[PDB]
Amino acid sequence: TESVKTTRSKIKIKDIVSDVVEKKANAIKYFLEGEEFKQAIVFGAYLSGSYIAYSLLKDCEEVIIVDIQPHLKDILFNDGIKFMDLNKLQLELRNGTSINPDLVIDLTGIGGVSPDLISKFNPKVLIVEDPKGNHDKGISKIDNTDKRLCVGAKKGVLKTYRSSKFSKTSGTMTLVVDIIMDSCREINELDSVLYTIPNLKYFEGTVFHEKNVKKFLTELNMSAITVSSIDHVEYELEEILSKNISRVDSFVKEFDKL
Amino acid sequence: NYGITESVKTTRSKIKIKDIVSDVVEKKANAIKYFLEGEEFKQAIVFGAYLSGSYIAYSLLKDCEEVIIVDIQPHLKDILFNDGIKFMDLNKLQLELRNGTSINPDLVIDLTGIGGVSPDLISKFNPKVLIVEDPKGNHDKGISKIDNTDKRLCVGAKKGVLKTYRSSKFSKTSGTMTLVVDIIMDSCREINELDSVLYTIPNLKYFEGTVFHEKNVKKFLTELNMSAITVSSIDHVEYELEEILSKNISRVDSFVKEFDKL
Amino acid sequence: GITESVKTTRSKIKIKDIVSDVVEKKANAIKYFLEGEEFKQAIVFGAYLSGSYIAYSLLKDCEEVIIVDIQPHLKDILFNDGIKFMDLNKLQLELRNGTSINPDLVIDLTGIGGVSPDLISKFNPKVLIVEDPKGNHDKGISKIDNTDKRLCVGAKKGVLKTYRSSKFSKTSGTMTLVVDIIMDSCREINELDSVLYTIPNLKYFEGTVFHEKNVKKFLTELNMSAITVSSIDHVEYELEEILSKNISRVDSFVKEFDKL
Amino acid sequence: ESVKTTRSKIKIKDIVSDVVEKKANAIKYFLEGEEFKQAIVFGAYLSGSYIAYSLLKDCEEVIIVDIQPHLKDILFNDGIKFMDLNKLQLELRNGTSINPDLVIDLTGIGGVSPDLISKFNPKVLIVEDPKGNHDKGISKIDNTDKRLCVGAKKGVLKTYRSSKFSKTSGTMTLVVDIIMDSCREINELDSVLYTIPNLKYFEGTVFHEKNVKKFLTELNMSAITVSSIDHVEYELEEILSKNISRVDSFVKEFDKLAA
Ligand SMILES: Nc1ncnc2c1ncn2[C@@H]1O[C@H](CSCC[C@H](N)C(=O)O)[C@@H](O)[C@H]1O
Ligand SMILES: Nc1ncnc2c1ncn2[C@@H]1O[C@H](CSCC[C@H](N)C(=O)O)[C@@H](O)[C@H]1O
Ligand SMILES: Nc1ncnc2c1ncn2[C@@H]1O[C@H](CSCC[C@H](N)C(=O)O)[C@@H](O)[C@H]1O
Ligand SMILES: Nc1ncnc2c1ncn2[C@@H]1O[C@H](CSCC[C@H](N)C(=O)O)[C@@H](O)[C@H]1O
Ligand code: NA
Repeated sequence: TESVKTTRSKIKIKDIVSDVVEKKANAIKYFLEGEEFKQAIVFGAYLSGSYIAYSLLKDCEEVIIVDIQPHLKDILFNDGIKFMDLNKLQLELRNGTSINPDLVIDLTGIGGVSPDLISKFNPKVLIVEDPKGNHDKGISKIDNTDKRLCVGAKKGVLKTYRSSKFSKTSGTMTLVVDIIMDSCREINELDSVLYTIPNLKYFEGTVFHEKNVKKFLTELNMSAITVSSIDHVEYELEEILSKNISRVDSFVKEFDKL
Repeated sequence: NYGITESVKTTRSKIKIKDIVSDVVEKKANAIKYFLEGEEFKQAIVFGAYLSGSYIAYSLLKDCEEVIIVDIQPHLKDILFNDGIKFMDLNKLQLELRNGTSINPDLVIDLTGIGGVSPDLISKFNPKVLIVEDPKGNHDKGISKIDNTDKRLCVGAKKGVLKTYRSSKFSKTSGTMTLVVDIIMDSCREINELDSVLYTIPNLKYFEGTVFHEKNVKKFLTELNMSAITVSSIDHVEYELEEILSKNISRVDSFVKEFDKL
Repeated sequence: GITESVKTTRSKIKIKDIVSDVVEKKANAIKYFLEGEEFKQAIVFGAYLSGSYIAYSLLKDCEEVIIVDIQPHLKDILFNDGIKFMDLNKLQLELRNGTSINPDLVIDLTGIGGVSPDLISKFNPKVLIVEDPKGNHDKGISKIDNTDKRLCVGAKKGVLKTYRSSKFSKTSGTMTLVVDIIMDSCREINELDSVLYTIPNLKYFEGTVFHEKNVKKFLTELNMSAITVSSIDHVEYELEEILSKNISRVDSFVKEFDKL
Repeated sequence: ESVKTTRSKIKIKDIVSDVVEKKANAIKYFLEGEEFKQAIVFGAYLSGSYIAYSLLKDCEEVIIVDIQPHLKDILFNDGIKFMDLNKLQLELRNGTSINPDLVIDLTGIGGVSPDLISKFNPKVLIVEDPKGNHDKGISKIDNTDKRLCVGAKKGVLKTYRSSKFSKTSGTMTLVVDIIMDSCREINELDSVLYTIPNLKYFEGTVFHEKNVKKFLTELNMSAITVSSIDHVEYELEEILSKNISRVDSFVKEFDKLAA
């Protein structure tokens, strides 16, 4: 009825994803200190990998994205980035001399790249993304980030957290879901709000089970939250979401190896 | 049953959104049944087909000779699943009340909530029993001001107010879909704290959009036919996933509070 | 704090200020419901915690205001000599054996396990107000509650209800609402950047009032900051804003119970 | 038909005890039974006292160092030698009695300087990381990594609450957070009318009033008081125990090939 207002946030799921991936890319940029590289290899195209690889094009002569899933070539939006499936990278490493990266970035996280494969490189810089967020015994047990930091003259660990808030992982998707969930809880406590609905679904399923990157990108193109209320809440909805997005802090911690 | 790799498990809850909706609607229908104490009626009029109205009207067929659902939205006739229930849009009800003699209900149930039926329309009836659903959940100044439940309780020899809350939990309204959303949201919060869980996703969307803007009841019913929650974790969580959701569904308590009058 | 790198900030808002705001809202809700009517004799059951101020607020329009409490030591919580204090035993004996008790205004603030509908039924006042101890829905609490059974006399009847708008509270009790405001405020303050920890200055207040039977000590315990925060950056503004916003959410009103 | 008042059997001191014991066991596990001639622990409050006591078994001499002389009162074993910071610094410059093989820094934020730590050459150095979950302000003032500047074997003592948010690893903070989270859950139990934690600014008693005895008395109180219609004793203790069990303390070895 006209007694109740329906408000869809201006902030879309893709905007939250964008903000998180840009923070991760800037954390890497800052850590690299403008160094130029002949060949950068980034493992893991989903979800921040695509933009991170794009961000390296400026200072890297060649940027290669490596993924175990060949269909993830569809998540790359720049033809300047070379895509290689994991099997073709492993074959080229053994049979050729074209793979000799000076910059290696592992964004695979839990159950990802093996320290054995990383050990085959001798880069100037190695960055490994730490998938751990706040403390969880099970996640900490399966994590092997420290074992992956086994090569490179300069080593760094990319860490991403939500300041003053709890998140189980540093994964782009998890952080976006957590921002939306925390925002809903606070929005629901605003005076006059009847209900608050997050626009969420199992996005990872669209990418990895349905193998449909286009459909996944379409799914991100929608308001993060829908609110039903008696009073106007547009500024409040924006204040809460924006504050939760601003809490994301990404940085590369240098791992000293003398 | 896996995620990005085989090191992570993806678990979809066995409980679907429709199962939660069903549990809530059934509690509201049982609260009305209990209040009516088996009384038989010649003509029952239920205002508001979405969301619990459809099942509530169906539940009255046993003791009511004629059951009529009234809705301001004509397309909501599509949410009725029993041909025994008569549907009338609000305009047809108003005109037949003013110009005919076929509308004289002995049982009136108002489930419209906020911005719904007017006390003026309710005042045109002289039923044996009047039940008005209170849309208010936990206290909210804004919601309490627009609410006029007490003004709608203006006719009937026996009067009752249908109230629905989540025991020891916070909900802004008693609306079926608000309660379902809140059960899922609170369940996600708790599931996320289970050891080894990476993330928890509630399968939610603006369901009111499908029903009132797209005017698609079939699509809405299809949207309810899916897992309430999807969890990404390192260890098995199936047991906890169903237990947490079930515990939250069980907190729903619906009852008709009798409004004393002569 | 432990070093000069950490700041310790005590809220300017004291526990007593929160109590004051809540009791005043309950008294104003009753005032607006009474619509300026004058009474010869008002009887208020339950001195702790809002009862004392509510009885004081009735002095303007009531010739005689009597506070009745089952605990005789609660005469100490009254701050105005104009209010008559009567223990429950004397009231019950006076009702049965005398003619001095015939109130035109009766207010029951005892809540759960309080005054019986049988005692209320002995009065024939112009106005009866019963405080509803229920806050948000709880099956266990709704089962023991008998507010509706207590609203059995009076030409005009009302139920005093108190909630925190958009927040969760199990009861409408003054001290519980204060505790809940402080607890919710701590949770939000802890999430401010640079905060190390947030401590609510709370204790078992009823122990002082009802077990130690020391009203003065209890009043001293309320005379202290509601929250203490340890942080790296200044948080004074946010600390007061969060607490003030939570206090503002308290809403008290008397719902008239129609009886033609 | 009656309102019940229940005080938790678990006292604030029991929660403090459980946290300090986890920190001491994390250090024990990391030391792998190694024996030391002289251990120096910086920071007596709050876990320092018990940690120093726990080192007595494998260390010939255990010394607690604190910038506050009145903190000698928090030591419960006469076998631990107390030294104020000025007396340690004096003995380092003018004497030869201070040459620890085990150094443990538990001072946290605004504590011991890396310059003082650099004066030692121990077999093992352990620095407690005061950071809990991420906070920009706390991360900026923290200098734990700069303090890991000596020792053949280096470790960082980390303490968190599994699946729960805490701003620091400080014993006090963790106890407060366990009680606060427990109250929040207890309040949602059916029939509960109210839940009150017994909390106050304990640090003020120790550092401003300089009264360790009064502080210890303040910990000897039930953590929570609950008012309810139904019995909740079992659930009260279960929620508190489950929150205490979430505390996880461990020493993460800080690899340094040169040392
Ligand atoms: N061994 C391997 N080599 C290359 N890519 C891998 C891999 N194992 C997993 N991947 C890929 O790495 C990604 C894991 S998901 C990583 C999420 C990312 N850290 C973020 O925050 O957005 C997926 O694209 C997956 O297909
Ligand atoms: N004046 C009126 N007369 C009849 N139906 C109305 C109305 N105003 C609104 N409605 C209908 O009443 C419903 C309002 S939504 C009610 C939600 C319901 N109480 C529940 O808990 O599920 C919608 O079906 C709407 O179309
Ligand atoms: N039968 C009875 N008659 C009179 N006073 C009673 C009573 N039973 C309990 N009391 C008193 O009533 C108070 C109950 S506590 C009431 C709290 C109050 N509603 C508030 O919000 O502040 C106590 O003072 C208690 O001693
Ligand atoms: N430079 C210094 N040298 C020695 N002790 C210090 C110091 N600076 C602070 N301290 C002491 O170190 C302690 C800081 S509080 C440390 C809390 C502890 N990590 C816990 O979790 O319980 C206090 O006892 C303080 O007096
Ligand atoms: Na591990």
